[PDB]
Amino acid sequence: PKIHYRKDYKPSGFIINQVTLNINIHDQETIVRSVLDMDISKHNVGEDLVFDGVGLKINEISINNKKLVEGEEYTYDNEFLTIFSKFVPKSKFAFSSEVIIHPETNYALTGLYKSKNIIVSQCEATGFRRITFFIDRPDMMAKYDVTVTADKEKYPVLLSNGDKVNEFEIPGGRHGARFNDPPLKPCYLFAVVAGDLKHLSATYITKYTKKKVELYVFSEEKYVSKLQWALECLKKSMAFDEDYFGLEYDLSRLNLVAVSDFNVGAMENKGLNIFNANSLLASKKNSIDFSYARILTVVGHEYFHQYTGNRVTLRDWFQLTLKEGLTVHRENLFSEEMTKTVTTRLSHVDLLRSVQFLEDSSPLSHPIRPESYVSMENFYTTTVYDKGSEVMRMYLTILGEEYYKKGFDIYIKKNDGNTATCEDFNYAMEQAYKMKKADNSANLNQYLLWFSQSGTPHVSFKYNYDAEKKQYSIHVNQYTKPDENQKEKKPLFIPISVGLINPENGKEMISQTTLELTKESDTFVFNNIAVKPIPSLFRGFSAPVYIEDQLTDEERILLLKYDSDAFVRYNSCTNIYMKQILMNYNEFLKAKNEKLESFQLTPVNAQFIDAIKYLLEDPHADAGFKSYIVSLPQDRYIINFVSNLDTDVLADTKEYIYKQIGDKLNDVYYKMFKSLEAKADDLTYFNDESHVDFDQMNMRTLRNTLLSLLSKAQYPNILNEIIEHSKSPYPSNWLTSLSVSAYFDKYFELYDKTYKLSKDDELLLQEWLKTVSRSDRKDIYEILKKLENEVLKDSKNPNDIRAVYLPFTNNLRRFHDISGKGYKLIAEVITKTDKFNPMVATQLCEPFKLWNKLDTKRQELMLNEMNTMLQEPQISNNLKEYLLRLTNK
Ligand SMILES: [Mg+2]
Ligand SMILES: [Mg+2]
Ligand SMILES: [Zn+2]
Repeated sequence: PKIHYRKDYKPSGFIINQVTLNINIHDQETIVRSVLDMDISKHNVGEDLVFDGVGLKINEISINNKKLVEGEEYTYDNEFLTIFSKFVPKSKFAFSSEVIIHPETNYALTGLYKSKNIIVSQCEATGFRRITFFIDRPDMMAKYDVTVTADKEKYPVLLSNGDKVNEFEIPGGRHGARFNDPPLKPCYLFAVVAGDLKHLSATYITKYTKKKVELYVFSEEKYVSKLQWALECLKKSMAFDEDYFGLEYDLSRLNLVAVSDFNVGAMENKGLNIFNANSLLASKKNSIDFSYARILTVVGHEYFHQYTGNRVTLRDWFQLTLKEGLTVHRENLFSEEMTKTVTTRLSHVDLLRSVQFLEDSSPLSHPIRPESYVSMENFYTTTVYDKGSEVMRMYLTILGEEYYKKGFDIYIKKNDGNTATCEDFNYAMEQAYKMKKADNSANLNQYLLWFSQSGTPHVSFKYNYDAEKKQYSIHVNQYTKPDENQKEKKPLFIPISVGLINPENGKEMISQTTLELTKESDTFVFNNIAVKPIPSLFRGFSAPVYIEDQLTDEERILLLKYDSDAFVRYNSCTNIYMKQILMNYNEFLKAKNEKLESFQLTPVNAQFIDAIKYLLEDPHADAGFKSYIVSLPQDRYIINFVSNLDTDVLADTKEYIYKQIGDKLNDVYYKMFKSLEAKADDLTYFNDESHVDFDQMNMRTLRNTLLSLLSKAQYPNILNEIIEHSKSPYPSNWLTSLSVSAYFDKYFELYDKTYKLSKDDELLLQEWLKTVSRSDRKDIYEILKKLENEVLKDSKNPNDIRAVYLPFTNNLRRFHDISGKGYKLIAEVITKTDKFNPMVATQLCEPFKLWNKLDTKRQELMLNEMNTMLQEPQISNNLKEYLLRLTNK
């Protein structure tokens, strides 16, 4: 397998100026005719002309209308088309080809494929080469003129990039549409859609130029009514980019299209955004609450790419984080502003610290700009996206809003063209940094280490207070563990947003302060500090790091109750939980190892439990925040802090801790569950498709969290509440009723009831599948077999496969069953899936990412399954590369 190296970037010896496509869709095949108007670039050294072209069936190829002969003038090996240099012209020339492809049986969902009754493309990163021959790399900028023809009755709606400039009838019940898109673009932003699509539409009038923009949202006829929220989110997204960034949409039309079969959430093709239906379609009746934030987020994200990805392009794929980290950051800013809840930021931090931290301490650890790849598809990671976004967000923390907006505008103005690298963004931000610091000797050269250095920094603290001097010191240390990417780790530029809380009255003692840690260690001193403060460290989670606060649980409880910053409160709670988890874990483990007949456990801190009760009973406190405080930290967060983690021992630890807190607070939980009902479940706006209330949805989250806690505890008569909850109009409620009934003899009754409720909506059935999959059932293996035989079957829909299998892998007790049956089951699914969809097969490997962090026996069981998967004769390049890196081979 070819390994591509970052330091090897060289511009192409060729230029593609113009692409002219004719895509002719027929019943059994699609015919693709392409004329490339080409040139020789200044970097040309007389090399062969090599095009990317994967799985293409050649009918003919030509240079300047002269047919080329196979073997003599060219070879094709189903991956590269090589035209020998002596046959390549020395000035401007036309390359043309006609190939046959088969979207009907393209189950990998890359290139041109059929999703149900829709023909659709997916070209990022390297899928255009699956449609026709090309120098398939993002620095090859070209103009596109695309004609699509198809059966009119089957495919009445035809879409590509640019303006529809002609529509025509074709004999035999066919029709065509031509689309010209004069602005230059990379081929991964080419898109085509053909289907019987229904739409909603609106007009948006831009803020400054007052250009009218046509907004169209598309789906199959059955689900067209589920498009309204997406339309509202698009409007919101356009307004936000205008209001915050001063950026207007430049085209006269934007199309959003939902498809049922999609590898990821969506795709930002210019003017023609294509979406996983689960990230575009929603209704109050047929969607869970989560669909609303998911649509807002994904619609926002793809919209924001129009500048950060599309108008400013990548030079090469190693720069992925420059578009992805920057757009996730813009997306997160958008969502925070639209939702107006502190839980939006908390949820992003919750994702990074569980999922991405796991990745960064695993054998798959890479920097946000990697030095190499084999498979581009394996490159779209939580590190590149979510740590990338935290790195992009630190610019704004360091600069503040005014100067960040200056450096951003500098970046857009200097690179609106035009390809760019991560250094181009850093340069732009550095100019703002020079302006902010008021000296042109200031630089951000050390900041670049955030792009190149893998691993999570550990930031630890020590404190000194001198009562007579009124002088407070914070001593800070940073440390990143060596890994396979760097022997030596260097100190990073770490911004630490801090407050100092007066423990006597809970007040702020100092103004907003961001400590700039640029060394391995530093001491920050504060004068005129009247009383010994409690430090509020890394406000808003100001750097993507392990925080070691070295605070007592009493100090943490006081931050939890009194601090102004949502993250530090949440983190203080998290830290209290972690200390307890680690203590009880070691006590259980010692008992297990020593085969003790009797032993002790350290109870949960009583004042902590008292602080939880205080916050839950505070009517002015946020319901979403409340649901975090009653929940223990994620398993994938916990595992970063324990060597050779025994999953049964951890399951016993969590169980003990939840019972300790429930024994004190269950009456409080029950009272709140009941008192929240009216507002949480309010039906006033149920039939208003555009009325979305994130606070109310957080109240439902809280109620559903509490119901779960009460059902686990077998709170007296709680089954009555569960049964009533199943009668709710909200899917979040009635699907919660299913999962919490797991502990009761009424489970299969609610199984059948909720199935009947879900079965006639494709997306809702997938949510039902997730709920069953995640159900805390002792017969969960028999249940999964039932799902396979009765619901899933041989579906190749990634949403169906992911819904059945992934949530079950979060079942700590059962997925990690000591026989290895859970590991075996997932491995069988990966191998089966890899035959038709390597990308999704790789996604299904996520459970194994923590393999080497578990107890010796479980390490061995997982490793065996991965080596077995590796031994499969037909294994894809994508899966093979991933497992080889994961198993350190
Ligand atoms: Mg083929
Ligand atoms: Mg994407
Ligand atoms: Zn993106």
